[PDB]
Amino acid sequence: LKYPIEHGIVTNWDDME
Amino acid sequence: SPKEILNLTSELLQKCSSPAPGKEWEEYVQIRTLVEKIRKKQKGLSVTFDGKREDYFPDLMKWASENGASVEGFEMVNFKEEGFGLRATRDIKAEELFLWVPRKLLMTVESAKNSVLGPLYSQDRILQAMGNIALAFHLLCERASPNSFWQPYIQTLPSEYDTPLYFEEDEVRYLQSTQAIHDVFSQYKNTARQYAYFYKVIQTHPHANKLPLKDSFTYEDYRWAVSSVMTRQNQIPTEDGSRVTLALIPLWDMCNHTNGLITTGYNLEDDRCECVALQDFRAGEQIYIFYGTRSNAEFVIHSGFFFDNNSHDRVKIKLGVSKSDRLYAMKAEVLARAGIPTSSVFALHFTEPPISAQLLAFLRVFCMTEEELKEHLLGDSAIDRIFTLGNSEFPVSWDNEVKLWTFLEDRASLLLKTYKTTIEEDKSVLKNHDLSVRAKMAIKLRLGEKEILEKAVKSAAVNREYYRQQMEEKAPLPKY
Ligand SMILES: Nc1ncnc2c1ncn2[C@@H]1O[C@H](CSCC[C@H](N)C(=O)O)[C@@H](O)[C@H]1O
Repeated sequence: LKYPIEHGIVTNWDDME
Repeated sequence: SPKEILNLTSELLQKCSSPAPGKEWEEYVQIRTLVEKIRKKQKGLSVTFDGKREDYFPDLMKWASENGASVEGFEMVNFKEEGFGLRATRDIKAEELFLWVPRKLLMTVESAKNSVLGPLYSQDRILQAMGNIALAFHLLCERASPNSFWQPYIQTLPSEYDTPLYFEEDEVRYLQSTQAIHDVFSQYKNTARQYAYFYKVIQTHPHANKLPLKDSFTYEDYRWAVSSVMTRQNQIPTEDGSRVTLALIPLWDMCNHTNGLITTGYNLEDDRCECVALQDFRAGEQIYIFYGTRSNAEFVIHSGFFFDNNSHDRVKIKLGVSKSDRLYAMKAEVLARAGIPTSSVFALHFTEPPISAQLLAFLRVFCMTEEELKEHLLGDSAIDRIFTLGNSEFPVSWDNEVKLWTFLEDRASLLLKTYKTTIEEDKSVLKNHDLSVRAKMAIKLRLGEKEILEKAVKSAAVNREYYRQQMEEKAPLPKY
């Protein structure tokens, strides 16, 4: 799979850092 | 009164912009108090729909169908366990390409850039840095636009989630003394800070004038928007294939999670998301995908559910070489040559082996004698020894192994002692109390942390004995 798609992939929500 | 809300959001912004404070629980309850006071003074979601969410699924299918998506072979069903999902209406064989969504249907950072949000986006430093927040405001703006291209998608989304942003105080309280609760704290604070910041920005920025949010933007709006994004968003390539971006993927994102492998990928040539069946699905069976190899802390906090028998579950463990160590410089140099920081947060895994190659390599260096360090620093074999540092088949010495597994056993045992309940009390709570879904998520999460630690204790104890046997019997050391 060249571009696997991760449902709900975790992202950084910390706008201060 | 708009003046009181402006007053309260300024206080919330101030409160949630101060640095991290054994004061984290007190701070959290302080922020909760402010958020709930604001929430109780507002009118919930700015935009609500007349129908039940299932009333809008036929519009979702027709819209997706007209834009080239697969709409045959499954139906939408409200399952008790997972909520709404897809059910097969015919037999679908493992590896069949049964579900595809062209890019035109997606909501992306790029479509956010080209929407009514565009002007505010080009000026606000947070929106430019954080595509997830941009996606959240994109969703809100389109939700409040009655002729949005994406209304069929937005009207079929949930109105609520089980992310910890929706937990009651007593439901979060179950998590006191755990690792996960500090990420619950951070999510709540980030979200309250972001709501207050953007509330003020939307009121003061000319670029926000045409946004529907300028006339109504509630804390409930923002909690819904970020929870929609964190429970459903995806990384996909840009159209040029040159970059990655964040996207909401209609229709396909209705699939619920089961154990397995990723079987959804982006097809750049035809510019669509493609999903092949993870397993056989008989007609009448729910269609599942595997979301990804996340921990149960991540499933709870970012996906709003606890997955039983999550074989990728893990806990964090912080470790570093101390500058008080007499061999600090040598150890730091060996770690650097192996590409490993002198301090970091590693993971302990539920599935054996409990530690990764990187953590094994760190622990070996952490427990090396000076002579062993010299052999990883000097001479014609040093680089070979760095190369095998993460390989359990090639120990540095039997003594090094005994030392590192002894260290790990004691540390995991020490960590177990920092929880306010035992594993057995947790099982007793789950057996004898009648609990909400959210409360059960919290207690299962705190039980899972301890069970991972307990499994790590047993595994390290077994490894210590294995390697002490090799040492006592003077086994020949494997050679690379
Ligand atoms: N295995 C599972 N157990 C419980 N809930 C699940 C689950 N897999 C997915 N979910 C739920 O589905 C959400 C991801 S989007 C999947 C569709 C969703 N059920 C809906 O009604 O729109 C998650 O936030 C969680 O609420």
